[PDB]
Amino acid sequence: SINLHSAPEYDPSYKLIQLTPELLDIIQDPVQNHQLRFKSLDKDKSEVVLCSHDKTWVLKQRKHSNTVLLMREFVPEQPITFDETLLFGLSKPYMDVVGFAKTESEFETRETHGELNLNSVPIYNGELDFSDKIMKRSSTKVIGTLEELLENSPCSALEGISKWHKIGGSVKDGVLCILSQDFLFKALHVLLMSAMAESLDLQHLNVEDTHHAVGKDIEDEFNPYTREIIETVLNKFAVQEQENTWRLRIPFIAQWYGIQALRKYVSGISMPIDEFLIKWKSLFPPFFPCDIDIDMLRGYHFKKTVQYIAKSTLPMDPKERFKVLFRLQSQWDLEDIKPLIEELNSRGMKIDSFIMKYARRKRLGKKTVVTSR
Amino acid sequence: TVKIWVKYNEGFSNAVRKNVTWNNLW
Amino acid sequence: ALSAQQLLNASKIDDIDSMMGFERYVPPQYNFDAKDIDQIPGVGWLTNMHATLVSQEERVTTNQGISGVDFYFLDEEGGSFKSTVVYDPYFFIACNDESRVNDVEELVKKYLESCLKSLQILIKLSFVNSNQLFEARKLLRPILQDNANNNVQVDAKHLIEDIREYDVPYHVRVSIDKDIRVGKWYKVTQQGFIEDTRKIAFADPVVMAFAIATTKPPLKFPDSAVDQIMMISYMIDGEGFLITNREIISEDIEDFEYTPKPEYPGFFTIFNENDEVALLQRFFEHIRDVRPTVISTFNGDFFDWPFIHNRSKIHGLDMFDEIGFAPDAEGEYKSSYCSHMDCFRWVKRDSYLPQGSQGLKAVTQSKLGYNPIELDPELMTPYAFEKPQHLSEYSVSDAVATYYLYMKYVHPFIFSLCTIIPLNPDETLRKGTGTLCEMLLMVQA
Amino acid sequence: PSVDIDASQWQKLTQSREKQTTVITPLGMMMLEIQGELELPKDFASLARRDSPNEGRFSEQDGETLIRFGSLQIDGERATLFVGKKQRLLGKVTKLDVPMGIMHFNSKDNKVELVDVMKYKVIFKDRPLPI
Repeated sequence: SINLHSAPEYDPSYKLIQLTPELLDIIQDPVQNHQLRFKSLDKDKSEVVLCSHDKTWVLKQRKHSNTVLLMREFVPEQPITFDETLLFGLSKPYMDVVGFAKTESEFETRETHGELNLNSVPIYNGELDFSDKIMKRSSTKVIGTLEELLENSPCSALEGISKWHKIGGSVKDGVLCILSQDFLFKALHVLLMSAMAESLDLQHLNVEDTHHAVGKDIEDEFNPYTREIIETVLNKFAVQEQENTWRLRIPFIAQWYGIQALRKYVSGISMPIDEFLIKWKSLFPPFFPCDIDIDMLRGYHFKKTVQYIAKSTLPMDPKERFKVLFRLQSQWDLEDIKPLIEELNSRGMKIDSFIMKYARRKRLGKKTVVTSR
Repeated sequence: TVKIWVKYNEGFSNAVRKNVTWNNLW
Repeated sequence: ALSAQQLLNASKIDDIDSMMGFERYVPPQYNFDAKDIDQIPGVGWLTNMHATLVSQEERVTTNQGISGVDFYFLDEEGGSFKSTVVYDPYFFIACNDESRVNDVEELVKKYLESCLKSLQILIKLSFVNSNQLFEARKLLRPILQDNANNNVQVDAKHLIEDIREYDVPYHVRVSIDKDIRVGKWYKVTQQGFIEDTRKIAFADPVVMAFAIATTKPPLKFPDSAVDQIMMISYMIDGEGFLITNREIISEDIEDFEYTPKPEYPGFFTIFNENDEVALLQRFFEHIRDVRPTVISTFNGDFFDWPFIHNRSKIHGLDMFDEIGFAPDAEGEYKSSYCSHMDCFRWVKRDSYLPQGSQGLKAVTQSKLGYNPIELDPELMTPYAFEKPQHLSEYSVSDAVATYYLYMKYVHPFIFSLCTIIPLNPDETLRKGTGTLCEMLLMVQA
Repeated sequence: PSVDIDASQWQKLTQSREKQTTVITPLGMMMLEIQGELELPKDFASLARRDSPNEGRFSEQDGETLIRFGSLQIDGERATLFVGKKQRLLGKVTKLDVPMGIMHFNSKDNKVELVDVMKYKVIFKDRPLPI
């Protein structure tokens, strides 16, 4: 049997954490960067997440009505003397353990999407003398490094870097920043034209040759395109193979161009779709002859008429978002609305259920579209 | 009298998951 | 007179059908071999059929109806349509003395002028419509009586001994003569419907199964004159919905999962409505929205449907106008475009279960191999007020059971049986096994 | 703020030992669960002095007075818990569906260290019985 001992006061510093097989594998890895790390945005408001090197989990506490005692083996300083009163259902004791902790809850971990902390990130418009716009801000604490950014962000390292490259995040004069849409894509176009002007291998582009090919003509005083900017553009519109060279993608850039067209032409006034397809169609900046598809014209506009819409300007609360959405367009296409609500599910489960719960599903023969009340 | 005993609970209630604040930990 | 009213009903049914995505499709003018198919303009999976009356659409011969059959198809592109076949209805006269059939012909030539469309050598008699056929039968029946009475072994009337192939349902007569079967694939052409022997795998209908929960008095049966519907649960293609009447259910129910086996996922979305009429309107609107071509129940013919109909009537709604369902001559609830599959009927006819096993529960245990949620009916009303979550778990459990009972056992069986028997799903479900047999033998002959 | 979990000691000890076989972790730690509240005396010091040598109910370890309140008996899946001289609870040794990690949170330096991994527990879901 086992002798059970108890301390007069338990230490509440000890806590129980649920360990998934994946989390166990992660725990049992000698070199997983910083192994496992507890991360949080603030001290008194924001939630707390547990991050590995490539994944992010949300913590959930769950209390129970039972008594759970965490006990450990110890070698008793004094020989335990006791008269044996009952032998039934009992073997002779051979060890002594003592309860050092009493837990009343468990910590469940759920797989979740990592997000970036864009609290102290400025906007770059290509403006000269940016340092003054940096130092004269409310937060005297300036985001110096990317490590500092990751440390104060609810995400894993790889997710954080991937999203940082996905949003076209960059750094000027040692300060992290976000490029405006116009400047970012203009930079893209200039990069493309310059790369084709020097007959650069688009499948294997590097930083040095591209940088030299871009700012060779324009004077340095009006040349903001440094190697870091180039690296940002490449990390946004291309994929590296050996990780060291870059290879450009194609559908993402053309669709993004359709978005640029959108911010320019259908922000002020709307116009019937067949007409808009014609005018949109007359726009061909890229040398490469782009193809149209109905899937490409989805998620950046709303309706026999079409109008530009920015996702950032919509309310963040689901019910209100759907309310204003029902105010904006009486009849919706399925594929038009899927990308517009995918990112903001408060339930976080499934896609269709969210749509039917918050709207009126009214399919049709061509496609299973959506309707308003 | 005065022997150590265990107050038995009639049922077992299980709470719903909750968000964790930094203050809840420390 | 009654013609034009049947034409009105026909036109209303046409409107219902078109509202639900079944517009009449008419194929291109003709012009080779059925073997080199696809060279003909048009393809659809046949899911239903009904008798109907159709307009013409030098002499127009004034206004008169055309007998025909509506066939309902699902296309290869996720869409649907309906198409119509016309055919002269017919029946036969037999004579006991062949040599003077011609005199009989002349007699009847004269005698049946007011109803008859044509005749041809048995004597085959064809007609413009079912009503005229029925008038002919009414004219001929007394003769046949006297005739059947007569012991015989010289006048013309007395030479008609009997009629043959006389009680064949018109839709059946057409399904047989044209060799068309539900569950099979056809290309619709001006030459007619062409079976695609290359396609055997079924298409995927939209399937809805539903169960309602209502109040009732203690120790008595539900009465639709005074009791109200408190919830309706249903499933559509594996996705659950539950609608609530908050005049009775004392709180809003939230979304939840009930999945008793991995085979049976049940994610339910909730619609908390303020009162009975709102619940009904949400129900009807959802039905119009999703367009089921099967609706399944358990004892819906005796409970669910008449209750829904009666509450519908009470709130000044016209259910026929709303979703195209109405009671037939047997008191059962039917539509044109959507089959009503009451699983209890299949249970009673084909399941091999004991009266002790005719409950939803025992069928669930027997056929799906698990133990569903159980609740004393007397407790259902008080808990509506007192424990609404448990009631709603029961309701959706009901809908899951009903859905997978239909999908795993009933659907393949009934539809495959339909692939050889010249009937729509409803009738093949409901006819006696003996009548089914009759139909099989008629096919074989 | 943020801080890493130190699992080096746990890893060295884990690699040099088995995956858990019985209820004892390779590190000499276990998890006890009781459906109820553990009722203990209000004055530990007093009973530690009135405690007689025959009873041996109290002892001193590193300046702390520990009480020996019971015995645990494993005969397989079946388990029996003796409390005091007069109480018996019936329970089971169960394998955790989800293994629980025991971690020590050092508030002083805001550092977290992995203590051990529980794969089993001794649980008692039944009403305490007579001796």
